[PDB]
Amino acid sequence: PNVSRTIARELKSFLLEYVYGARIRTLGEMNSESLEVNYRHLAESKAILALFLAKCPEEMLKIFDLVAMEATELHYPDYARIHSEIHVRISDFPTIYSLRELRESNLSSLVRVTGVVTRRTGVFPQLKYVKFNCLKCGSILGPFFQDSNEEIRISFCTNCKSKGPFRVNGEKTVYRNYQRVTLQEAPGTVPPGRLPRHREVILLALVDVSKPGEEVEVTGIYKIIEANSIKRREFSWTEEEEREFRKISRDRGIIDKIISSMAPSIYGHRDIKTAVACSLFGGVPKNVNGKHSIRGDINVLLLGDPGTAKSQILKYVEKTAHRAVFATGQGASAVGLTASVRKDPITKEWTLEGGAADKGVCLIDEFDKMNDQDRTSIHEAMEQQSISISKAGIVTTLQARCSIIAAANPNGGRYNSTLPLAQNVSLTEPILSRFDILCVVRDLVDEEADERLATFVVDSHVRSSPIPQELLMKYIHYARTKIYPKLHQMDMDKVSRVYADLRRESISTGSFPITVRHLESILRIAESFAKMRLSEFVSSYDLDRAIKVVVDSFVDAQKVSVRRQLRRSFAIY
Amino acid sequence: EIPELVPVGEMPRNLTMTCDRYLTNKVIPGTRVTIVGIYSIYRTPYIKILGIQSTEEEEEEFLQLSRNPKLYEILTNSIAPSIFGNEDIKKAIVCLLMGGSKKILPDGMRLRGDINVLLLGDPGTAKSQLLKFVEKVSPIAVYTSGKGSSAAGLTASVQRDPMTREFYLEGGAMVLADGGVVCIDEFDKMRDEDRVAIHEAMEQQTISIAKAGITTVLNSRTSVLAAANDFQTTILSRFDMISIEKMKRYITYCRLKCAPRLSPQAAEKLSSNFVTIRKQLLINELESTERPITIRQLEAIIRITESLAKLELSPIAQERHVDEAIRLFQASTMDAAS
Amino acid sequence: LRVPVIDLNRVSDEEQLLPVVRAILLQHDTFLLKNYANKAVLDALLAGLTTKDLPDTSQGFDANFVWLEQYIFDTDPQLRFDRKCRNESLCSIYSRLFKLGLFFAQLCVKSVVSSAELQDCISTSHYATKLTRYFNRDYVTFLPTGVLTIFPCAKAIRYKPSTMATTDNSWVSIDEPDCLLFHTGTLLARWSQGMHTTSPLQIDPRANIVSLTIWPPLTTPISSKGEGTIANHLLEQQIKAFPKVAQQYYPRELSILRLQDAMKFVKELFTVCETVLSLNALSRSTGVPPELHVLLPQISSMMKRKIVQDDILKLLTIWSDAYVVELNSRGELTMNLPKRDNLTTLTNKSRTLAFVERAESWYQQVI
Repeated sequence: PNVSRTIARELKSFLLEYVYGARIRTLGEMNSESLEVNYRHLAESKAILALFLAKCPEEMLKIFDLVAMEATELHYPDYARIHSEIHVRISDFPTIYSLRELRESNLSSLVRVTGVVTRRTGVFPQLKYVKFNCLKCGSILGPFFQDSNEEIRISFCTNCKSKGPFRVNGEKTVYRNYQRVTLQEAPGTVPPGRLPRHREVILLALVDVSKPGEEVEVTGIYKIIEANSIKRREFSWTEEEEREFRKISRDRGIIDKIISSMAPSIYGHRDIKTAVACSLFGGVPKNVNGKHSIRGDINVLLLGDPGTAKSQILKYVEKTAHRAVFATGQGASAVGLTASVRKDPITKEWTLEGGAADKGVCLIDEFDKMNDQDRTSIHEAMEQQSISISKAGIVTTLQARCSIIAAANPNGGRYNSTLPLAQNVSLTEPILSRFDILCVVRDLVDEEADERLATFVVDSHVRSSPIPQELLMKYIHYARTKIYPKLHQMDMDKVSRVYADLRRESISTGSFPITVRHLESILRIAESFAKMRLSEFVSSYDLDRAIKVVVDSFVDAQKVSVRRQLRRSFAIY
Repeated sequence: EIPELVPVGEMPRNLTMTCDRYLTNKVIPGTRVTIVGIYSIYRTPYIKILGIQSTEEEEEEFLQLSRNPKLYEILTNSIAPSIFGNEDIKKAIVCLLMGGSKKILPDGMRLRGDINVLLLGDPGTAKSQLLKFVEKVSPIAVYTSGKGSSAAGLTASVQRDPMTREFYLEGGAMVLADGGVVCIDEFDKMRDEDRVAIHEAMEQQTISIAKAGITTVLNSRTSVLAAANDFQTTILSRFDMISIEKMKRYITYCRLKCAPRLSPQAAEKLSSNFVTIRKQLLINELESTERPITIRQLEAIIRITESLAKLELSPIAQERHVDEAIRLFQASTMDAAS
Repeated sequence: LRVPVIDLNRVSDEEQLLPVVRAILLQHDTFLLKNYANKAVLDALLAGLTTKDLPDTSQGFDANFVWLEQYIFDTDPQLRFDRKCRNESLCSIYSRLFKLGLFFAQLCVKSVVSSAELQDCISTSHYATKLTRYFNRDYVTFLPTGVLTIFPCAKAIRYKPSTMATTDNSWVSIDEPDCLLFHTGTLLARWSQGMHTTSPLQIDPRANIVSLTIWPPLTTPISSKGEGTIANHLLEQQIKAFPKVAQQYYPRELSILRLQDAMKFVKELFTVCETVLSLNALSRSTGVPPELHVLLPQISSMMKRKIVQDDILKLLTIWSDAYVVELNSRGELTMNLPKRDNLTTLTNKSRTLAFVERAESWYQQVI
C-alpha cells in the first residue's frame, strides 16, 4: 500500500524531533544493528503508530528498518557496504502477558511475556526454502518451508506423473540462522494445582546473550513466538506497602514474629524454622577484585524420626518463597542437578539446559535415597554456585547458586544418640561440610507435650499475634532485592576471640573440629538476621544469635559425651 | 597460534590449510611449525601450503650470562616476582625442564632421563601462575587441565566428524608434547579412562592406544608439572617431588648438544646419603607408622644432579650440584613424612 | 563511558583550549578534571564533623535527623546573607575550587551572548554553596543550582527517565578515581541555545558532596523569558523546595503554596493511559470490559512510580465527562472510551491539550 509512504515520512520527521540521534550514533559507532525505541515515546507522539504496531507488526516492521537505514545512511556515509539491514528493538510494552493467556486472539501481534529459558540452541539450521530431486527422471522442483511444519511432501513430478522416491536438495537453498529456546513459566507465579506451560521461541539477528535458568522478559510477535527484544533483568511491592514494611521492621523485634509466622499448622520448635528462615532470607555475595566468590546461600539439612514433619514444613516454605521449586525425588531423579547437555530428537542435535531456580531455593526430600549423578551434581553446586557443561561442542558455565533445603532419614529409623552423625547417616564429611546448619529432632514423652502438640495439630485440622502470610512473603521479596548490609571493623574482632576458644575446646573433648567455614556461616547468619532486621549494617548482638544457631547444630550433631560442651557454651549463651 | 601469547578474554583461533603431495606426512601434529603459502578464499579463508620448515649477540650475551657465579640465584630471583618464599619449590620447578642424562646403552635397555614434579597446597600461591611462565618459557609445552578442558583434551579424545557421523580422534596435550614437558592443573579431577594412560606414561613415557583399526604406541617424552589440592600411592610414588628468548635458545641448545655423566667422587656422597637415610628412617618405619625410600628416588636424585650440572653447559658433575640436590630432596621427604 | 580527558599543565596560559571546550559540550556535558595540586588538601576532609549548635533559618547547616548537615553556605557582602563557619581546610579547597570555577567560567561562558554578566561572582561575591555532609531511600534528583558547578566526588552520575543525555531512560553509573566532575546549571541551558542537560545524585562513597556553585546575582538581567523572575528568588524557591522544611514561616509557606503543582506526575498518566486502553481496543473484540487487576501492573510497568486508585480518583475529580465510574455485578470499578472510532490522533492531541488546560485552570483556582 501507499499508506506506508505517509507513515514513513511521519516517523522520519519524528526521530529528528524527539534522544534518537544519540541512539543512532551509539548503534552506528558500535557497528551495531540494534536500535532502541521505547513504546511510550512514539505512543505519546502518535497513538495510531502504536495501534498499527499492536495490530500488524510484521508490516509495521517493513517501515522501521528502512527509515533506520536511511537515517544511518544520511548520518554516516557508506554504511550499506558493511551492514545491509538494521533492526529495531521495541521495548517498554505496557501489557505484560502470561504464558497461560496466550490465546487465538493474540495471533499476529506484539506480546511481552515472562519466563525461564531452557534447552537453548545457537545458530542451529532452520528451513525457509527447499528443492527436491525426482529420482525417476532425475529432476529438480522447489517451494517454500517455514518454521512450524515438518516438511511439505512433494510426490507429484512435472512429467513423470510418478509417486517415486524424492530426495531433499538443500545444496541450492536458503540461508537460515536459527536459535530457538524452549521458554517455560516461572514457578514463583503459577497458581496452585495447575501446571506451568511452555513455548518455543525463535531468536534471529541476539544469540548467546541469554542465561539459561534465569528469569527473562521477551517482547516479540505471536504466530511459535518470534522474539524481537530480550531482557535478562527480569506479585510485587508497591509504594503504599513499602513504608509500612519499614514501620513494621522498626518495632517490637520482628525476628521472633517471623519465626512464629513460619509454622501455622503445628507448634514445632524454633530450631527447624530458624534455619529455614535464615536460609530463605539469605546473605550477600561478595567478591574481591573480581575473584574469590563466596556463596551467599545457606543450605540447611534436616534429620530425625520419620513420624516428625519434615515434608510439610518444606512444602510450606516453598509455597511462601519466590522461585522455590520442590523437586524432591528418589528413583525418579533422572538428570542430577537440573544441568544437562543432551541430544534432542526433534531435529537431531546437541543442546544444553539447566532444567528448572538460579536465585531461588531448591527443596530436596529423602536425601539419602539417590544415585551417583544427582549426588555429584548437587555436590558440584554446593562446592560452587555454578554447573559447567563441557560437551557436544558447547562449553557453558551456568548459574547454580540456589539455596539447598534438604531433608533426610537415618539408617534404621532411630537416631541412635550414642553414636555421631557421621556413623548415623550414610553420607561422609565433605558433603556434610557444605551444609552449614544440621538440624536434628528426636523423640518426646510427658503430659506437657501431649497437652500442647496434639491440641495444636487438631486446632489446625478443626479449622477447615504473628505476622500475616501475605505481608511476610512480600517482605521477603522487598528485603532480598533492595538491601546489602555490610560489616564494619570497629568491634567485630571479638568474634575471632570467641572462635579461638570454641575451636580449641572441640579438640580436647570432642572428636570433630570447627573450621573457617563455620566462621563464614555465622557471618552469613548474622548478616541474614540483619537483612531480616532491615538495618544498614550488622549489629553487635546478631552474632550472639548466630553463635547460638551454630552451637545448637554442631553440639547437637554429636554424641551424649560432648555433654560438658553443653555447659562450656553456657558462658556465652 | 602460540597459546603462551594469546589474550585471556578469548580462546585461540585457528586456520585451515591444504597440503599437497611432496610434503605429505612431513609434519607431526603438535610442534612449532613455520608455514609459508597463499592466503586464499573459499566468506572463508584458507592456506595453500607451498613451503614448510620447523643473531650472534644472543649467544654472546648468553655466554656472558653463563659466566656469572650467582646465575642460579638470580634465575630464582627472577622466576618469582611476587611469590613470597618457596625457594625449594622454585628450584625444583626450574630443574624439571630437561630432565636428566639420556644415555643410550649398547644393550638396548636405556634409562629414562625425564622426571616428575607435583605442586600441592591451598588455592593461590601461583599454583596456576607459574604454570603460565613454564608454558611460555619451555620449548614444547601446552597448557591443559584435569579431565581435559573446554573443547580440548589432555587425553586422546574421540568424537564424530559431523559430515556423516564418523568416528575420529582429537589429539590432546599428550601426543602434541613429543620431546618436552606437559603441564596440567586440577589433578584430583581425572577420568578413569585417562588415568590409566597417564599412569603408564608417567613412568614409561609410552602411551599405548588400541581401538577399531588403529593400534599404536605413541612416544611421549613428557615430564609432568601438575598441581593438586588409591590416590595416595599415585601421589606418593609416581612423583619425584611433592632475556626469555635467549634462555629458551640456551635450553634448546643444551637439550640437543650435551649428554653429561657423573664422577665417582661426587657419587660417594650420594651413597653415604642413601645409607644414612635408610639407617635413619627405619626407626620410624619399624614403629608401625606406615608413612618412601627406593632406588627410584636415588635415580631421580641422579637425574636432578644431571640437570643441575647440565644448566652450566658442562658434561661433568661435582659436589657443588649434589649439595643443592640433597637440599632439594630433603624438603620433598619432609613433605612426604608429614 | 566516553568522558573527555585533558591535561592541566598546558592550559595555564589560557590560549589553546577555548574552542575545543566550546565544541565538546555540544554532545558531552559532564566534564572530568584531573592532575591538580590538591593531593594533600583533598584528604583533609575530617575537620568539620561534629558542630551541631545553630538552627537553620535558610543559612548554614540544616541539621536534619546525626546523618545530614546540609550547609547552605550564604555569601558575605550581599544583603539578607551572612554566614561564617570555622571551615579552614574547606576555605582552602573553596579558594582553589573557586579559582578553578572562575578559570572554567572565563574559558567557557565567553562563547555565549554575555561574557561579563554570568561571571558576576568576581565583583559582588555571590556564592551560596551546598556542603551536603552525610556524616555518621535517599533524597530527590539534584541538578546544580548555580550556572556552573565543579565538585570533588566518587562516582556522581545517574540518569532519570527523560529526553536528555544518555537517553536510554535507565540509571547509568561509571566510577572515577582521584578527579573532579563539572556539571552546569539550568540557567546556562537557557542562556546557551540548548546544549546542556541534568544529572541526578545520591549517596556516594565520598558522601560529602561539596557542591560549589557560581550562583548568579540578585539583580542579574536575564532575557525575555526570565525578565520578571530573577535567578535568586527562583533558585531559592528550588533550594527551599527540595528537602524537608520545618524551621521557619516563609519556606514552609513556599512549600504549601508550591508543592501542589505536582500534576505532572498524574497528567503524564493521561499521556499514556488512553494508549494502553486503545491497545486493548485493537486486540480484544470483547467490547473492552477491563479489570483493575490487569490494568494496574500495566501502567505500573509503564511508569516506575507508584500507581494506585488515588490517581484514578484524581483523574475522575479533574475530568469526569470522558470516563465512567460504573460498577459491575461482581463489585469492581469499570471504565471505557466514549469514542465511536478506535482512536484518532488529532482528537487525542486535542483531548490531551484540554486535560492540560483543565489541570492548569485547577492549579490557578486552587491558589
